[PDB]
Amino acid sequence: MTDEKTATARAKVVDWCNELVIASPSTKCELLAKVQETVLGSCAELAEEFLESVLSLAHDSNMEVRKQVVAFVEQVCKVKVELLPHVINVVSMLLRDNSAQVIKRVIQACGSIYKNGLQYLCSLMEPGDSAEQAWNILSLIKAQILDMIDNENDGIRTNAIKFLEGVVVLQSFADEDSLKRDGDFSLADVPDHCTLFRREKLQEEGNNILDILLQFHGTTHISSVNLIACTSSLCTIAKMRPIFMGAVVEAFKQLNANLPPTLTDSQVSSVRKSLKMQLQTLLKNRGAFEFASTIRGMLVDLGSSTNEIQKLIPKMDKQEMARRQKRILENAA
Amino acid sequence: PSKLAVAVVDSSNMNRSMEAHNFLAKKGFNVRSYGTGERVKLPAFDKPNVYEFGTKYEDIYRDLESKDKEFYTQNGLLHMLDRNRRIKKCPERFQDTKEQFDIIVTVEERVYDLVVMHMESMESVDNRPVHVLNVDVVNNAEDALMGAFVITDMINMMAKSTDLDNDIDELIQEFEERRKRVILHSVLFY
Repeated sequence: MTDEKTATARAKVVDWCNELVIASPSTKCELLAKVQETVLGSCAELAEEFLESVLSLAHDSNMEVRKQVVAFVEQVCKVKVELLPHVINVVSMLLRDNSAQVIKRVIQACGSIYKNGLQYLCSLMEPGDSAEQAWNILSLIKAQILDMIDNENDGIRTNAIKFLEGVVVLQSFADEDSLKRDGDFSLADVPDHCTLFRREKLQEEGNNILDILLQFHGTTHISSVNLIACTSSLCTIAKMRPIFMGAVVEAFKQLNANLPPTLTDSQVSSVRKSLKMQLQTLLKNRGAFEFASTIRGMLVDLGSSTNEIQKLIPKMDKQEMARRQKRILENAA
Repeated sequence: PSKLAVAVVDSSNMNRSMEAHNFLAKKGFNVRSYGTGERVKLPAFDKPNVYEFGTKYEDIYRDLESKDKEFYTQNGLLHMLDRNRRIKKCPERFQDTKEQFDIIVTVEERVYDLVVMHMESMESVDNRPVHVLNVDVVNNAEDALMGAFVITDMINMMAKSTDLDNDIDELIQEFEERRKRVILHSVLFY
């Protein structure tokens, strides 16, 4: 069964796509906003035919235009993720961009793009060549952003840290102690029937990215913004994946004992206030059981009262504690 | 002047954020203001004027007018409500907004903690960072005025930057020195 809606929408976007080639960068962003709303929203069917029209604007001289293309590509992977192999090249190329503002927006978009892209690819039973190409680009995007922790721009470094946090979380296994999060995806959600990649290899990469974050967190000349961002990213990783709890608690313990001498008095107070919040959050996780006294120690150093710390510790039955108290005893031997 | 989305946050969204909102809007900034409290509290010490968030500034004006028009003219509360009703419809709560900013300015450490607690309580989706800064403003008409000039001074200096992320820590560091102030600075994510 048919109606006029699709044809009326196609006529509207054809007009908009035609104006683009002769429009000012300011007019181009207005046009693209309207094209996205229709082609990926109101009349979603029209998305594939007007792809190249939008994707060509990734080459435009105006950075705002390039940022709008990123916003579009990010929406494509949310609503029409099947188009992922046709839009993923633009993302990788835009990470080579000259403007730091464009780089930051691309890193931001890569969070959802990589999660949606990873979810889609491991869902296919008979994946084609286009699927292997898209996964190769996604692997390169991870490596690209991983290099950006040594970028000279502080904003780029902050975005890169945030991106790497999601990768570690995706490329590890959830458990009983993991925080309940609605759209949570782990290596447990990656099927054995998947030929594109191996669960063990992604885990190996996730562990290497975490090791890099742990080392980055402990450097002497890290900026206050990068240090706060890294501390919260380590907290998200440990509460989502409590297997990493011991490592993150140790990093936090080492930081509180050795504040970078590059931090200003205000930066110290800002870093310590954030560290206190992260520690409070971790103490609420059932997986922090073994580290409860260490966490308490640090919170006392950071000015928390006995009763404030005490209220954070989750209530556990003796049968649960005995399971944990014995698991901790057998792992130490 | 710049393309900076700024938010000023306080307890009630009545005195301190509105004094800064007014001056930043007049400087041409894309400014929004919020309160971190559960309800809107206006000034006995144990007897305050409490209103829900979303209650029109006009209705609060006509409520304190019918209560005591003379007393609420002498304490300058109706003068304050006149200014706010000209800026926007009603005071808004930060914890309920879906708006995203480049910079969030808090007027006291207690507000700062409420903003940071709230943003941390939410799973990040866009992975978009926001700078959260604290500028201590004492809750009284005279200090809310002086404070609004500091906040406007600070946002103007930051608006001048060609790369705020890469310059912000040095800018805060020199601003703190010149103005003999402590500006707490954190980064949160959307």
